[PDB]
Amino acid sequence: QDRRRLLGPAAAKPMAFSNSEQELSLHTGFIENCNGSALVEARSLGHQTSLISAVYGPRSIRGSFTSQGTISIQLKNGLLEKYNTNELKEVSSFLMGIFNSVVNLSRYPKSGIDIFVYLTYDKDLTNSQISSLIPHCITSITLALADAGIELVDMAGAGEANGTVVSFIKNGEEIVGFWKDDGDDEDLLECLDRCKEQYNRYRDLMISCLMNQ
Amino acid sequence: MSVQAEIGILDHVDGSSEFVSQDTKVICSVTGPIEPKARQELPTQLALEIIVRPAKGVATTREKVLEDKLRAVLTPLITRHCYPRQLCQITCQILESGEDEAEFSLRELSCCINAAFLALVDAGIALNSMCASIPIAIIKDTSDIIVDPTAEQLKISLSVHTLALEFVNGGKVVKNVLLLDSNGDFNEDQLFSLLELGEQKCQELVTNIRRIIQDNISPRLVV
Amino acid sequence: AKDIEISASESKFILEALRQNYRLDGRSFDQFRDVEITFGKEFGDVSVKMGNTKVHCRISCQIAQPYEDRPFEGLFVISTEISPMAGSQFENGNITGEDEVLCSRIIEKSVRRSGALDVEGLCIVAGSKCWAVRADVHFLDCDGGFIDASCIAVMAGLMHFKKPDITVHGEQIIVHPVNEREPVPLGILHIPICVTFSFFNPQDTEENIKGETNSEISIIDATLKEELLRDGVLTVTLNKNREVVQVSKAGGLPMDALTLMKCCHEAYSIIEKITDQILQLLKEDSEKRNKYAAMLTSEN
Amino acid sequence: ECLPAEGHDWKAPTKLDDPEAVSKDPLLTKRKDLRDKLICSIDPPGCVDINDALHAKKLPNGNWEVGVHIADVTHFVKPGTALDAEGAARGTSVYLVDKRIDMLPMLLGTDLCSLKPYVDRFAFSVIWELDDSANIVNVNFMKSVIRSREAFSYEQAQLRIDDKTQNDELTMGMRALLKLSVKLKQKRLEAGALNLASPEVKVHMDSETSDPNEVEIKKLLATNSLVEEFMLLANISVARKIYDAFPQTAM
Amino acid sequence: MSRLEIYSPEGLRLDGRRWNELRRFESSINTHPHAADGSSYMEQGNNKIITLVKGPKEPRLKSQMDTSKALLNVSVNITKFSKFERSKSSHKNERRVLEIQTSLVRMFEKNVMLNIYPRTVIDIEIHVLEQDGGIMGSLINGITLALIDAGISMFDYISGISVGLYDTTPLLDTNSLEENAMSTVTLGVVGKSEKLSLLLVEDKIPLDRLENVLAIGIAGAHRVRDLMDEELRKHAQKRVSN
RNA sequence: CCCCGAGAGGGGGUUUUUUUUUUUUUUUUU
Ligand SMILES: [Br-]
Ligand SMILES: [Br-]
Ligand SMILES: [Br-]
Ligand SMILES: [Br-]
Ligand SMILES: [Br-]
Ligand SMILES: [Mg+2]
Repeated sequence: QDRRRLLGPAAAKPMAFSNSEQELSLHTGFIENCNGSALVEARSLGHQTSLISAVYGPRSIRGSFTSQGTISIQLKNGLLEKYNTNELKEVSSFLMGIFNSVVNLSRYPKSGIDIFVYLTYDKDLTNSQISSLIPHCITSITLALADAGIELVDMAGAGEANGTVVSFIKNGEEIVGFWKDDGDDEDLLECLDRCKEQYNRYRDLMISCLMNQ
Repeated sequence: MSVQAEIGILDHVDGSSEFVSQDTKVICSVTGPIEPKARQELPTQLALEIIVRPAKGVATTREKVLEDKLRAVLTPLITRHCYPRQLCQITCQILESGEDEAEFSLRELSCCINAAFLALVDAGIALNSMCASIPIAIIKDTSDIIVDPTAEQLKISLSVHTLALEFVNGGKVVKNVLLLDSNGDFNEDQLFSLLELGEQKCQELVTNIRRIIQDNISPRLVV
Repeated sequence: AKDIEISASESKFILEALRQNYRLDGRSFDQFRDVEITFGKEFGDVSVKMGNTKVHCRISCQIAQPYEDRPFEGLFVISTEISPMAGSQFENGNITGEDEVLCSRIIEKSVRRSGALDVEGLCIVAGSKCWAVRADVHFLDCDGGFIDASCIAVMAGLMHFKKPDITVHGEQIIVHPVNEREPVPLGILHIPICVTFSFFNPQDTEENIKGETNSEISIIDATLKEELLRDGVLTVTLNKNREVVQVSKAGGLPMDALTLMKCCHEAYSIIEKITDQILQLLKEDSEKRNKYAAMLTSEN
Repeated sequence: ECLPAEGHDWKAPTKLDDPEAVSKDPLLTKRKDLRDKLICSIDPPGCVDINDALHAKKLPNGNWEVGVHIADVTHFVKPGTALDAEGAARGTSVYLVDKRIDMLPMLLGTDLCSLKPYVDRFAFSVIWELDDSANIVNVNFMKSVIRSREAFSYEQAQLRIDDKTQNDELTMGMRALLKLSVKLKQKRLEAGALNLASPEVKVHMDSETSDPNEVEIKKLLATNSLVEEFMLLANISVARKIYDAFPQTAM
Repeated sequence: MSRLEIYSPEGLRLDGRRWNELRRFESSINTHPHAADGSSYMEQGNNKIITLVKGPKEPRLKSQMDTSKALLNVSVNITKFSKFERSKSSHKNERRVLEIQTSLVRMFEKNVMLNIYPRTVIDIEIHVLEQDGGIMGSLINGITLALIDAGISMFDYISGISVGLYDTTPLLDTNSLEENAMSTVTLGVVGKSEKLSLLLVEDKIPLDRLENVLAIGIAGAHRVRDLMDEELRKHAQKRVSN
């Protein structure tokens, strides 16, 4: 099959089988390989998620010259739940826009800050699901950047409510990103309030993690 | 140990050779020292580009391991500090496995080591010393140690071994053991009995190689 | 990549020699290099040599399942990966370069597409199990003519190769080893042979586009030096049945149509001699293996 | 319309190097000349469509030269034409006591291609060199031009062989054919050849009245075994040659 | 074995054309002024081709720069909706496409005066919107027109044409149905000459028929040159008169 | 060679894909 991997025999076919509000866990700086890293685990109802973020930078960019730094974000599929490459790219773009509003790029001329988020373990226990993972990604990237020592304007956090994801800064006064799939009609005000509550809780736990730990 | 080799068979390469042991035939080529790619450049030493091509099909991860082990042998052999920021391309084209490639890569690796060494000699690249490699195997019932085993012997083996030693002083002094690749079930007593008999047959091989090298190269030189 | 530096003196000399009916190797403009074919111990092992040009081909096969679209046809692939062994001009694994893709496509259209191999006879059980024949070409030493050398290497290999005999019990495939019963040869519908022409413009471009009398020089089977100084290439493939298998003049120096036709007729005389040559070397190889089989049984 | 423009007055060129003849037929240079050979055809009484023709000479090295000559139909029927189309469609000509539905037009099958006696005819010849024990030493295939000495009948040929009054070069060759026929038939049966039988009756229609009145039986003469053995020999050698040349599409 | 009348006894083809008639040939110059220095929209039969010439301009990488000539690049985009049956995979890295791109470059390297544009790059982007036989010949005509529109110097026109061989009957300008039923020959003729820039035969052709097929193609390609030249002078007069 | 300066100074000459009307005796000459 592939000349770079061992994928086994081709006639083989994969095994198909027959028939509080949120619980968080935060850890930072456990990857010596990079500059900043974070572990974010969430458990709620019939879905738990364990994702790992890793920040590599600021490192060299050998092309032209830039007064500010350049951020790149890449999401990788984990072991269990898989997602479309397109969908992972879309979230990556959405995350790039968010942290280009938070990261003090002016302090890193001709430098690159490459942020990796590994969707290691995403279990679906219900015996576009990507929308519920987005706030946890932002939490991991924020923790990793702060752990790396990359300057941030403010602790960026987010929340999710009925397929709507919105990330806040400045005590929830302003918005650094808005995401909406499916959901209902004229439910904007309700989503903003519910997400700001999650944003506030996540921000408190993040600060608590960056300080005490 | 009735191997047969030829030197300087390729025209558009700085050095080449063709080593044959039983059914295992490998042709090797060496170009260097030459201009290296930027990603290959080493500020002080020589950069080695080592390529192994299989007898059947295209190069896979299997040959990637053959390249890696062959690198462990050739690297300390070459006086690399003589060629800073420079490149030496080393290509091995295995022409005939001489073994079940689906199970073993023993004879192909040893033949590649011997051929690469010969190609380096032909190319006139600074070497710290000489080298010889032999394949060894241990049979099931008899548990005898067979040097240079056949393909049929490998099928009924309990362990397979690749031994490559570094020789100096006219091929009499074992400077070091460049590579020992032991795979399968074996005990400590078997290991040293292997190393003792292996060193003997290796020393015999160097002597034979020294003969081949002088027989081919001397007509080129002047008296 | 790594370039071959050609001085103005060398460029002017080789071209001027052509203007005086001289080529460095001493051949003629219409002269094809002597092709030497050596068979190994195993079937499908063939070594082709044209002057300094050295290529080696190895034919192999393994049990596989046919595509859904073609349940009656077996699998057949041709590999021609270049390596720095043929020269440092070639990048290791460069399978997208202009010359590489062309060569890869010429061979494919000459052997695969042309149906030189009977892929229908590669089927063991329809839509389930079949043979997967593989032709691996190894470019050892390059002195031009890699296409012509490969086409001969592949064809000589396919005609020399023999696959293990198979008896079928429903879907249970009984693969007889060479020790039990003898192996079975492959089915060859026709024998395609490539002949490559190299074109040289002794004058300038203006006299090629608007010049009255044509003066472009064409030589058969160019060496490396002649190959690096040509202005156009033509690869024509024929067989003893007096038919054109494929023709490929992918751009290059504009050439007169009648001259290209002349090349096709000149190539036909070469492919005839080459085909008969291959057949003879195959017979003698068969006679050699049988004579040893008789001397092995008599001593047994 | 695919038939020659000459018609029934078609003729093989006297010289095989004649400028006009070579201009029309550039393949004529490959045509061998066996008009010096003593060719004869052994076929039933009312046979006008002759396919085969035989001859035999004794080479100076003691061996025999046997030549089986078959009608060169290919020279007249070309692929793509309507003549070839109808020829393939019919597949074979049917044989009845009443009539005879030909596969090819009368002008072609019962005149031009037909290896008639006393005339120059194109033919595809197969020549063997074999010993007295009918063992093939070598075999050559070649398109040629011949001239049949005489078109014998099976009864007429047998009488000419047996009478021992006629010892001309032709009859001496005919006996040589029969002698080699016995050898070839012997070896073949020893090799495991079958000898089935179904000699159907021949309706002897009353040639004095109209309706059929008599039913007799056809007798197998030694000349029938003569022709049969050499026809088989021709088919075998050709089969080996065409399969060696076209291993995948050999008829 | 074809059950359709590829060439009826009345000398008529499946589309109505006779043996020596070109398809509907409609050229179009300066179609994308804001996207390229030169552009052409080709309609040869049901074939629809957009051709863009971008340059001569600065190379994006100084590593790839020639101080003696311009760098000529050609990328052919055969869209997934070019045929009746939509192709699932892309053709961008297909070996067949790489050969086509390479072929086109090797054709115009000896026609476009690259020597008078040193240290520059000429990028040729092609989009095949619809395909119906003789796509190679249409690709050639599209590049020639677009290059001229860009004001890039060249020695002469290069006209492309395809000729099929149904048994013994030559068929000028083949469509998809005819190409599936017979072997075809693609020609690339320079100007009004007999010189071929491109000779492409991918299927079996008798050696005796090849010369006659070439003769038909060259004659047909000359007509393509005239149509290209005609439409170009027409556009020239409409622009120079303002 | 080209640009610059009242005084032979300086700057440059570019880096795998449009392929499927299915039926009951050997051999030879007809
Ligand atoms: Br695997
Ligand atoms: Br099939
Ligand atoms: Br040379
Ligand atoms: Br009639
Ligand atoms: Br007569
Ligand atoms: Mg007869």
